[PDB]
Amino acid sequence: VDMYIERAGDITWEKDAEVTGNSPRLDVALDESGDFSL
Amino acid sequence: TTDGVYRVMTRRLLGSTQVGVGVMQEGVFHTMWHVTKGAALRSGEGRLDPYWGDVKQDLVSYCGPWKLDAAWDGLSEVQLLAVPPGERAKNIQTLPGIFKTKDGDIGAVALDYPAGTSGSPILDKCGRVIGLYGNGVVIKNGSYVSAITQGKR
Ligand SMILES: CN(C)Cc1ccc(C(=O)Nc2cc(Cl)cc(C(=O)NC(C)(C)CO)c2)[nH]1
Ligand code: NA
Repeated sequence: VDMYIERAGDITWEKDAEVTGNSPRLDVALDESGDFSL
Repeated sequence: TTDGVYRVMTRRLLGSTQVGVGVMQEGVFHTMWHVTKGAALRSGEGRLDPYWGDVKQDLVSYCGPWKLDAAWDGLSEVQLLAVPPGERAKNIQTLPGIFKTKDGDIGAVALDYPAGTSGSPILDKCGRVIGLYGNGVVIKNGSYVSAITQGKR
């Protein structure tokens, strides 16, 4: 078995986390292979 | 098998390489199909076997059915709990955009991380997992926009 998992953290909301990224409204297609495109 | 966020690692390539990220909740490991392609996983001396998967949703669950059922409210800021290769887990807060599809609207997070970050969980203000980051599109800039990909429970 080639693949393995390592714990990286707890799943918690962090008050006063770094706030960034934009919020685009995009027109997309989802093909049978699970690829998104514009 | 403790609840939390996990790196998915392989020793097939050079050194130890991070292929992606997943979520352990209710004894089930959750990641994106393209991270593992449905392969078995090692956990200490334990082995995790795939239970459910779908290439089109790009999700897979190990040791049981998909458990994550919370949804984006369509209104509020969320946090990406990004786990980048070789770097600490880090909460990034953002307002999702939208993917408009012929079959309805999904949340979208516009944050640039390496491909090895696929499967990082997205959180609501109560800490609940509303989906996984790491399947999406490269836009004009050269930047990445991920679906908020949630399975069915
Ligand atoms: C799921 N299958 C069928 C489709 C597929 C192939 C690849 C993907 C996919 O979404 N890959 C991916 C995931 C992530 Cl988290 C980041 C980047 C990325 O290129 N990020 C940059 C900021 C540009 C830095 O390299 C790319 N989906
Ligand atoms: Na396989």
